[PDB]
Amino acid sequence: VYVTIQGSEVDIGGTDIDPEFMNALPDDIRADVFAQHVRERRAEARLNSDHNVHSREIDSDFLEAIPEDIREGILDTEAEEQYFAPLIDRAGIASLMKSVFISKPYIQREIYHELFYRLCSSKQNRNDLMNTFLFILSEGIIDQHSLEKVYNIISSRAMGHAKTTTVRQLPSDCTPLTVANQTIEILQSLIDADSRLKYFLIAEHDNPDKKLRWPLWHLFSLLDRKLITDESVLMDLLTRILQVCTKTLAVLSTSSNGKENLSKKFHLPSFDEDDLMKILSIIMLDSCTTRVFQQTLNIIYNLSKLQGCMSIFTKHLVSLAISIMSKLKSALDGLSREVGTITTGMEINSELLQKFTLPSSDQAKLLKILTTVDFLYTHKRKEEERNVKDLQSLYDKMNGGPVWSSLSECLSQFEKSQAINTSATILLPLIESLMVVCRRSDLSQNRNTAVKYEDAKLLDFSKTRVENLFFPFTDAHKKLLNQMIRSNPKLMSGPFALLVKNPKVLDFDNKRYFFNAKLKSDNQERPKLPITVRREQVFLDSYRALFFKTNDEIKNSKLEITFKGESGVDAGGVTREWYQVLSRQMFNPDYALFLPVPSDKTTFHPNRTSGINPEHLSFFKFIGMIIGKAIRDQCFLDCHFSREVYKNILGRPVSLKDMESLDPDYYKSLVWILENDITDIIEETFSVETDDYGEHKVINLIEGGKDIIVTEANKQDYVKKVVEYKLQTSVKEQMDNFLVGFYALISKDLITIFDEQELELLISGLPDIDVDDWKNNTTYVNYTATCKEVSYFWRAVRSFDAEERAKLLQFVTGTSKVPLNGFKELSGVNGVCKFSIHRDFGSSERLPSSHTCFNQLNLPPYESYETLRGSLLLAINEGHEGFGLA
Repeated sequence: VYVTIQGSEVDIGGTDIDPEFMNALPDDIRADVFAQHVRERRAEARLNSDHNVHSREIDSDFLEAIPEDIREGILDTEAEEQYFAPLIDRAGIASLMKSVFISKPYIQREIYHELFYRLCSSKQNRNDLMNTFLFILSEGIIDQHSLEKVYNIISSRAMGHAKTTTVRQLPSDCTPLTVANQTIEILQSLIDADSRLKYFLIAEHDNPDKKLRWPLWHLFSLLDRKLITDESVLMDLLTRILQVCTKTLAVLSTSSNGKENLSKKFHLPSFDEDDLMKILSIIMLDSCTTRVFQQTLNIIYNLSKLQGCMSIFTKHLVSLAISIMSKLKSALDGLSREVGTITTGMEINSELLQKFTLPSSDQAKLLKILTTVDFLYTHKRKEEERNVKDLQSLYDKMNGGPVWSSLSECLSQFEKSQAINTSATILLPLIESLMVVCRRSDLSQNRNTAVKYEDAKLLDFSKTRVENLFFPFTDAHKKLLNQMIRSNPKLMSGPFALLVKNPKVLDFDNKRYFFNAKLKSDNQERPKLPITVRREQVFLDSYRALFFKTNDEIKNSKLEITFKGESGVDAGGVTREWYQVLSRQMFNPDYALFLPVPSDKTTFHPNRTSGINPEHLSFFKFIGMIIGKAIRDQCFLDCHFSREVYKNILGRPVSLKDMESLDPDYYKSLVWILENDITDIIEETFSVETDDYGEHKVINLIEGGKDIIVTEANKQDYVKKVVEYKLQTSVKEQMDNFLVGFYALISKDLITIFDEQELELLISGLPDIDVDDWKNNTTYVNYTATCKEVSYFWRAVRSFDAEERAKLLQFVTGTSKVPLNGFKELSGVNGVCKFSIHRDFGSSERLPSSHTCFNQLNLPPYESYETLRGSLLLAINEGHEGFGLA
């Protein structure tokens, strides 16, 4: 029956106004908007005849009890329509308005602000203050000769004589700049502190220009004056004004939808092409700071909420960027040449480096344009309403392909130069520009290709589109992007935040550092949770000590343990030995919660019947969160788990190569089932024999596991499931608490960034290798140690860093570490083996492989050191769909 207007109660049933279009307001704009209608239609009831009864003077009940502001808004205004009347005459305003020519410091200006505010509450003065301000801003500050003209038109009116005389001179220090600064400060203060000036600005006034009709366009002419657009202080306030006068202009249109009296009554302004272009021009101004940029973005969004604006804004942005992108192509090309001929000692011509460093460069302009498009098609759209396909279209019409290719060519030169100014950061605003073109993209399953090899070094991104630019580019400039993050690691918390979506590119060391600070360093002030273990009881002496304690406090509290095994709590190797060997007892076969992996005794594994342990649930959860503490806190708990374990730790589908070192004969048969020897000759029903103390019930792996048979057609799925079961469902649920203990310690969303070998080298201290020990504790199959590809293959080994070589070792040794003595104790599946470089020509130019089941390795004879290097790097790094899967 009633509708609340700022908190009051009026029976709208007995009122003309429809609330459905008012409720949309946040109960704030409703107050003033209602008052506008109240007073206008009350005057209509006063003068215009033939009125209906719904209004009824909106009742005395809603005049005497309606908020006093509205009462005074109607009554006092009604009493003053023809006692709180205008304080000063019109000429007073002129005399007062001369203050703006009295250039003064701050503080002194405040008195003017409160006085001018108090001069409101009077349609006479308010409509006089605004006009005078617009007069000064639009017809006085252009020449300092027009300033004198308006000053004489102002001072003359202060005396009542609107006749002009006396040629009054200015203080001779007053500059259009100072008048503008003071006037805009005052205007902003009024618009912000007091309402009812917004509506005056937007609403038509009726004394085709549109200026005399709409006050707002007086401020839009300020956006084409070099006097204004060359100052970062006047632009800031001139944009803070429009960010408010535009917000309201948007809300009204949205709320109306149906009944739009305001659109039909105030005649809400209509924006043409040029008007929106003036607003957009701000982002291309040299004076556009970060603040001016945010306010301009808000103004753009608000105007976009209007009709016929979105398309205009998009078209203008596209044209702007296309205009810009021609200069960037030229500026980059000159740089690409210069950087290639800088040799040593010399530096880039400062003029060519000044077009990439100054805050008013084009790269910043391109970044601002692209950030504006992102804002437009992202700001408050819920991530599902986004027409990212349409968004990409916009980026495709910019023909920025050349710029991206020039950028790639430019970056390649830095990677291959000895320069002082190399400092690719100068192109950082350009690199981040590419990361706005792709931030909202899908970038999913385009990474999942692999197989490809050393097809880069000539890629042109001229027409690669937007969905096929991220990965090809980042992959290409991996080294440069990793060297840029190693100096400013905050790039990952900002411009390079998008790189989280291509973790394959982030090297290990940067990955580790990003991981720790984000997660670990956040938690400090850790309390004490000591535990007193024995040096032999160790595992149980710790576990049973807590055995049910809070999963949060345990990790968020320091472990100052005072263990009885020896003397000491920390500070001297006593606490780290606890961490060091605790998991050594978790593997303890007596507990039977782990298994020396069938391949290697050195390597452990949860054990197919890991739950067989009388106490397994609280013995794995221990293991899980134990790793988390060490990983979070520090040190290592050396194990070897298994590749699928890490994959399961990262919740990712597993490979078959795992079976190679998990059950050799099983793999030789499972591989035999997939290929090698399968013509339904393997036969045997589907599903996997489900051991129960020797009782094989061959559970239906899939619903109809036994129902299906292992035939040539179904061989692939059968083996996939068997390996999956033997690798995951063999331990199925028992690992779950192992995952909860860890995942509670180290959240999954900050482990997904790592991958397999990286996670291991994190968990286990990164190893170091001896090349010479990789020359004697080795085996050269069908290949001389200096035949051709083997030699510069050793060169490739040399050129790799620790993180890469450890993978190379882990690409032949299964899951890392060195068996001591210099590889001589090559602990194969039987327990003794030797590194084996099997030629295995097999399309000698294709990617290599290996079988750590035998400490084996495949070396397709390539021809080129570069191609071999690339294939080797891809393979060792690769963990999915290459070395992983099949």
